[PDB]
Amino acid sequence: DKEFQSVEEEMQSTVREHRDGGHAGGIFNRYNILKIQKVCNKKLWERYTHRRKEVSEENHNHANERMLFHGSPFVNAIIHKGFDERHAGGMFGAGIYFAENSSKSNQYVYGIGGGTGCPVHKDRSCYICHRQLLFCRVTLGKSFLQFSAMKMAHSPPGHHSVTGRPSVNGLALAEYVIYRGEQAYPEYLITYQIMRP
Ligand SMILES: Nc1ccc2oc(=O)ccc2c1I
Ligand SMILES: [Zn+2]
Repeated sequence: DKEFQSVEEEMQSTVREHRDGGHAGGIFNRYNILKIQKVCNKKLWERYTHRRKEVSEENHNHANERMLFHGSPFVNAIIHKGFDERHAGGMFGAGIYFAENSSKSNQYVYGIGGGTGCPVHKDRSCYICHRQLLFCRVTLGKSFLQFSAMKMAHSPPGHHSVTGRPSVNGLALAEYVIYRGEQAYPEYLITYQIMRP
């Protein structure tokens, strides 16, 4: 399957060396991809496409959709109930955060800063336990570009998302923030392990 090889390639090629030396997400240069499942939730898909059409109409007939990663200990709840801003602290406030680098999303799979790592071994660098990440369709619409912390409750006026851009004093890598759960669809569920270098 070419569609699934495309997802594996995005997962592998977007890995970066992290500033925390692997503290949050573990030490690795690549993953062992175990499974890639396409999520088919009709109710969530229509909530997503309905919002996407509204955003496109408010953004010069352009949804500004991107495929982005999301790491969370609550992936199962997300694939069933969708993203939920009511469950959203954060550099850009009360939003739902996505990354274009899979290894950045991997830092959130076991909690903020990697939490205490895997449930079985309490290891943020566990090579044994299988992890899950989502590869999502995200509607950014008119995205507000920001470099420094800007604690928002909602998108800035006239905007549909916030894009955090890398800066000397700030972010190492980009991040994308939405403030309405219906602006993302959890399209692929990736089951994987981080691999020992
Ligand atoms: N602050 C922040 C930045 C990036 C993130 O990427 C994810 O995948 C999930 C959560 C997340 C968070 I909270
Ligand atoms: Zn483990």
